[PDB]
Amino acid sequence: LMPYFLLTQAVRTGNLAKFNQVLDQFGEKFQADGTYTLIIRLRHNVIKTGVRMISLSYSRISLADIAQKLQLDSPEDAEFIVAKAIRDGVIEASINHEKGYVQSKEMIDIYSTREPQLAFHQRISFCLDIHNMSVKAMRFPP
Amino acid sequence: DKKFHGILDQGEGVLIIFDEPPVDKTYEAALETIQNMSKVVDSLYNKAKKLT
Amino acid sequence: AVQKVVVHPLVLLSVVDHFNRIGKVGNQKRVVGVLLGSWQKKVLDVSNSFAVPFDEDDKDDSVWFLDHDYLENMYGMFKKVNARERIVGWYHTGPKLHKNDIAINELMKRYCPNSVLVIIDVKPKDLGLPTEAYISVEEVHDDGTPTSKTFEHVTSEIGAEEAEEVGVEHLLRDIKDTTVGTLSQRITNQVHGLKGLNSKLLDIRSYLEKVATGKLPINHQIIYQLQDVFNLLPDVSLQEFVKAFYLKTNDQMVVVYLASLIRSVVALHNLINNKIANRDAEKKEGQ
Amino acid sequence: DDEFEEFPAHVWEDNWDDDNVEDDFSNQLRAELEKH
Amino acid sequence: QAAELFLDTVSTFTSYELMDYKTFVTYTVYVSMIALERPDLREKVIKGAEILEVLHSLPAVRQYLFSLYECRYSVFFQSLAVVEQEMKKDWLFAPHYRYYVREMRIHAYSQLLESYRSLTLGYMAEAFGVGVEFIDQELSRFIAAGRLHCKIDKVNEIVETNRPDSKNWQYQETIKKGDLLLNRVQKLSRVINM
Amino acid sequence: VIDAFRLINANMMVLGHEPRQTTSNLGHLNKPSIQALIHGLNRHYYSITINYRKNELEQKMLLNLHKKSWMEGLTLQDYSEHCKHNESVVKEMLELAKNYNKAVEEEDKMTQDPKRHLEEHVDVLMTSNIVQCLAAMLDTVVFK
Amino acid sequence: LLKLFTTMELMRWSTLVEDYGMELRGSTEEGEKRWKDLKNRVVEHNIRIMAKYYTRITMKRMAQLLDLSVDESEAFLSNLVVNKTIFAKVDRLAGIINFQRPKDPNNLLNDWSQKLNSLMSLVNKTTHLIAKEEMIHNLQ
Amino acid sequence: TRPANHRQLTFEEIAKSAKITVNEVELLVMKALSVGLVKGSIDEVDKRVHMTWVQPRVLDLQQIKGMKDRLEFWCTDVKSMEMLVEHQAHDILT
Amino acid sequence: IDINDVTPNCRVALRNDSYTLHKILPNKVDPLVSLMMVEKVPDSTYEMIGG
Amino acid sequence: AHHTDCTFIRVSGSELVQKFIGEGARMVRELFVMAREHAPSIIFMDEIDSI
Amino acid sequence: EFLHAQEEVKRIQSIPLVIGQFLEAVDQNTAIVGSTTGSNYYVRILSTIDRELLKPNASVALHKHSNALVDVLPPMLTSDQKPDVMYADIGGMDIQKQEVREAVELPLTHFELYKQIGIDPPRGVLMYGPPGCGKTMLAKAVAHHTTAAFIRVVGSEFVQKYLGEGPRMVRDVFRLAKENAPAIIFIDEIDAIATKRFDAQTGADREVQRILLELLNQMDGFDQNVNVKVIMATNRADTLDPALLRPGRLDRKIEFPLPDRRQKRLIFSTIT
Amino acid sequence: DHCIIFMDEIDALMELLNQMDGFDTLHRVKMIMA
Ligand SMILES: Nc1ncnc2c1ncn2[C@@H]1O[C@H](COP(=O)(O)OP(=O)(O)O)[C@@H](O)[C@H]1O
Ligand SMILES: [Mg+2]
Repeated sequence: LMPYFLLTQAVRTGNLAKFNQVLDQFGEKFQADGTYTLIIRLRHNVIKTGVRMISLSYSRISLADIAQKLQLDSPEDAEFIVAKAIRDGVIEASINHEKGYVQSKEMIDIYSTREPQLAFHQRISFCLDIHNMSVKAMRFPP
Repeated sequence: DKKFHGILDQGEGVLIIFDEPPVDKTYEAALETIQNMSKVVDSLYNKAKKLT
Repeated sequence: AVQKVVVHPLVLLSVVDHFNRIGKVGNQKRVVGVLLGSWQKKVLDVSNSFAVPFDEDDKDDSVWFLDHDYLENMYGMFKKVNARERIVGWYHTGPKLHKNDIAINELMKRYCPNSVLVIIDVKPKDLGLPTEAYISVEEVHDDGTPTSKTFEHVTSEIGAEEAEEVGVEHLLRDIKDTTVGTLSQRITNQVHGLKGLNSKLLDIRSYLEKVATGKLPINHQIIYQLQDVFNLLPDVSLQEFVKAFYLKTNDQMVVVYLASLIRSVVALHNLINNKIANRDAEKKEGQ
Repeated sequence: DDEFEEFPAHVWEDNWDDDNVEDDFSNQLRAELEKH
Repeated sequence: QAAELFLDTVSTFTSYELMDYKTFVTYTVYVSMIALERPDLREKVIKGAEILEVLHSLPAVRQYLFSLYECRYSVFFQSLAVVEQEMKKDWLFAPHYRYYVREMRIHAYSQLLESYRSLTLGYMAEAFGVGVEFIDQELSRFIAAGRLHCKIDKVNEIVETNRPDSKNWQYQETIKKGDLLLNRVQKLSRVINM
Repeated sequence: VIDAFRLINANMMVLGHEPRQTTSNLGHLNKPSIQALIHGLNRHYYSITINYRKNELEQKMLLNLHKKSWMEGLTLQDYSEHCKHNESVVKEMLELAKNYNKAVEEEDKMTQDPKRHLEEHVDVLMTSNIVQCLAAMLDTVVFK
Repeated sequence: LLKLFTTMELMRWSTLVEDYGMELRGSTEEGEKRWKDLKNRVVEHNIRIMAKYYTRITMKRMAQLLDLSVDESEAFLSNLVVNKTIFAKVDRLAGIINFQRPKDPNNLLNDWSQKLNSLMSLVNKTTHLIAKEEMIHNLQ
Repeated sequence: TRPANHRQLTFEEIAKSAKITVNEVELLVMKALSVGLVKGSIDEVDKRVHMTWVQPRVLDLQQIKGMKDRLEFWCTDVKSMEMLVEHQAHDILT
Repeated sequence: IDINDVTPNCRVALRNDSYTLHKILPNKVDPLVSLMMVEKVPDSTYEMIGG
Repeated sequence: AHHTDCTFIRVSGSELVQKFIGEGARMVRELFVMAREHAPSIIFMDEIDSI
Repeated sequence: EFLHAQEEVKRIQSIPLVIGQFLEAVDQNTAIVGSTTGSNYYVRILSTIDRELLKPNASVALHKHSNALVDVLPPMLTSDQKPDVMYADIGGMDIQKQEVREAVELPLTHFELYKQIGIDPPRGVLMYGPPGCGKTMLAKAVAHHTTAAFIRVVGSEFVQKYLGEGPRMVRDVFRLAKENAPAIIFIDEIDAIATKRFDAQTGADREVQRILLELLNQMDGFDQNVNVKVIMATNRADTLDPALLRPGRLDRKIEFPLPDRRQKRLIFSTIT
Repeated sequence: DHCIIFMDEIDALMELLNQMDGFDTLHRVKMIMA
């Protein structure tokens, strides 16, 4: 996995130069295992990864400030890229261009909500299923 | 140093006190039981797999 | 006055037996008798009963012959048998009241000023107690409506001494219900609770419809209680209740989830034990 | 059970941070004080 | 483990072949600060007979420890730069100075924000003896790494603190640990049933 | 404890006759008690079986004794007491789980009470929690 | 006067001085200290009345109800609270004095359950009364 | 008249009802509670009155018909949940 | 139970009804001393002595 | 006692000195009855000078 | 039907039971009891009545008929009149407080400190002193800041009249100490019984020496105490037996001298 | 519960639990031991 070690470093940094170096340096292994289109869809999701980190640690970052810290050109390109990120649903924020900021979703305390209900519902269903399958298969010979 | 249940807020510049609900000992005991059952399923790995 | 009337299984069975032993030999509809019991504060404890000859004309509705000489002699005999039990009213096995009832209560008020009429319904219904208890009240109505001698409800219950629990338990052991909450039984209990709530709401609606259309007069006591019920209805769309409900539902389901995980681990352990037992048996049989 | 033959084949619990920084916290702080 | 052992054998330093006792107490202080909670640190490194006796002869390390404990933070970064340049030269800590510095920075930030809910970025910079841009950069880095519990708001520069309540944290721990146990039991059952 | 009796004629067991003939296998399904044997359950008197006779109406009227009201069916449990019960049972179950780990390890090494207690406690917790939770939802819907 | 001090409703101090003012002619000389004491009792009864008929009173309104100043009212409430005489948390930032004890989820749902229990009992009693009513008036 | 769902009474609502400006609606609700007619509380930061009770009185035939209609709706709800539960728990009813 | 096992000064249980002997209980007397036999073996060992 | 395979007993102290007469002799005799019953046995007596 | 059977068992554990003393464990499932009626019966104890706690000589309820043991009633004399004096009340004698505490309390609060060194806690200490300098009060003060029990006796209470009654009471006292887990036993005046090796040529000096010998046995013997402590005040501290003074498993020594100027100033402060 | 207490005839003593315990009771009430 070392080639993927280098690739992950490049993507995390957002260093397209190092990404191109890694592609030119281990491209054969990628075409061998079979990844060579996913590793360009990478380029795409590399800019996406940048925006996800930005929207993971921020609550109201202004666009002119995403342009820079995401390595973009202009607030217009910021508008488009962040909007597409939200559309793909990887950052989960709103946006406001009346003043130009990208306020996220005020996290709601998820214990006065049905999310715990649902999670424990999946897990309880699972546990009951294993009890069923385990009490079953207790074959006795005669 | 945990002298009273309050949190500052350096925006409007305001100190907000509150009563911290006691840690629900039910979930504490529950997590302890999850860990112990992890030990049990490990022991059961050993038994089952190595006698079968 | 008296607030509560706790009737006993012996009284109920005695009434059933009276009704059967007269209906077999004739057809009298009602059967009428006296109730014997003791007070304790304002809580009547009916602990015995006995039939008193009765006969009435179902047409005239004011000709009847409850036999007070028989009542007195019979009460003398039961006073000799057991003395801590004095006449505390009467009973009749008719599904509904009758015009005579007030006159009969006036007769029995000679032997007990605080008379309690328990209309023990022999027919077995599936929703309510078989006893409904009434007491006669004449008083100037506060609303200025003309006053007449009519009955008033007194809360009723069924309870038993230990000497009678030992009997009811033995008689019902065959078709008894486990005195413990099996999850199926508890879900059944909740379904039956919904049944009962529906039945009561239908009764209230039927009465209100009759009142509105006019076939019945308005009872201010009933309207008071109904509007107090509506007063007491709760609100669920309120936010700091939905929050609390979700919180405690989640806590309960954490306990449930931990229970399920423990059950899964135990089940797997038992499966392993059995597979090993079968493996050993197969190996030993082979060798 | 079956080796999937059809598929050809430090001691420090590191967790990233192996970035490239102007030293960790010496030159950064020096320049910080200098510009403050 | 380094802190546990060092603090269990600081009153009994007998191995003068490995290093001087000044060096041993300095190492105990360093490892203790990086590995110990605030209660234990107060009980066993600031209220410690020998570990505080030698700090009289060691003036640059006493300041480093007491800055963090007293919540004087600008002095804490000054002493942290000192400690970094010392440990880089050192030979047993040399492949650990980046990690020590980073983890002590995270300890300092978490300590400051443990008693706040919305800390103005300017005030926090003034407290830490740095600027606004430096704090922005490093908080972004550490929140991304997931160590801190704080979300920045750069339009009006304010660092809100989204610490999780006791119930919510217990929920998340139950989810995670139960997930691990469920994976293990699921493997076991799928394997042995068939 | 009710027993029915009747006497034996003085010229019955002395004339060379058994006290009471036997034509059906019915009379030997109930065993006598030593208490009565001592006083002569078979020297001066019989013991006739009882066989209580219950109609279909008496049984219902008696069921009314403990019949639970729809209120008791649809009424929630005091939430404070319920939470205390959850906590106590989960703690006792934790103790049994520690003992169970020890027991399984010990038995698997060298070649039950923990398992059975754990099973009963899981039963009680799940029944209580599910019942109260469902009652709560039912009420939230029915009364609004 | 005793009627007002046993009535469970607010008494305005200004109107009380207008009405029963001239009955001090102890309340003479050091009766002025005793006058401050009577005003203190008036403010304290007003606070009891508010604490029992209110959940959140703004200071800008409580000052009017007590006849004191925006700050004197705060001081008197604070003294009461420290002495443990009136439960009141004063969010000074917004003027949101709150007499509501924090609602435990247990207690909130327990109140819900008690409401429902009373409801079911009352519908049962109403059904029995309805049965009696129909049983009687159907006879006529 | 108002049902429990939105039994929160606003001061402006009271003022548009019995004609008093909103600085003595507080006293009106004070006297109402004191006399024992209406139970509840006053939350005047947001200017609302949580009435949790009312002195039951003698109604008219129209009002009783209103109550009948509400009982009808309530019965429909109860029967719906009754059927749902009994249909989904058919196998565990003893 | 055989008669030979009913030795003098032995504790025997008699049916509450008919007073028929039905066991040879664990002969024992004088709780003052029956509480004297050592059940728990002390923890000292010969290795704890010297000289 | 820790290293013996025989019934170890203790009688240490003034245990045989009880107020009612005709009691100490009975106690010692019943103690040796216990020893003979659970033979082989070792009876310890600390501070015999007392008793 | 299994549920019904379980309920029938829970019912056999009835309420109107009669109390009596379970004597011995005859076999599996069966045992011998002696009712409070004064007569002994042999019965079968219900399943799972905590045969762990059904120890011989136990208090237990019985089914009125069949006399079947179906309960273990959880069963006093001293250490219930909670003391009042406190360490703030006692002035000076810091050394005496230190030593008595290390001997009496810490073994009960922090026994890990003792394991680390690998020591047997000193159960048993003795306080010297003139007629009055404060030792009863420090005993009462440890009772104040105690968590187990403080069972106080006076040596005369062992010097009581009737042969063997003194030893009986000492054995009862130490047995109570043991049955309580961490309890403390205090003896106020021991010079009455704790004496030298006088060859008792009468019937009374012999009994006094018997009291002392029983005390020695109980303090140390074949039945090594479990977490029980002992405190003594003597007022002479010279004619005590070399045994009871055995500077080993029987006692430590503490001094309680006449209040010096320091102690006396503290006395004035605390009283005044 | 019933003051002046009057423990008299002290003279005429083989008793040792009768010591001057001197407990604490409700204030007031005294004794004149003679
Ligand atoms: N250090 C002290 N502080 C206060 N009071 C003391 C002190 N020492 C002795 N006393 C007084 O002595 C009395 C107790 O003496 P005590 O300890 O019984 O002496 P002894 O038991 O040796 O006769 C108490 O009433 C107390 O007031
Ligand atoms: Mg003393």
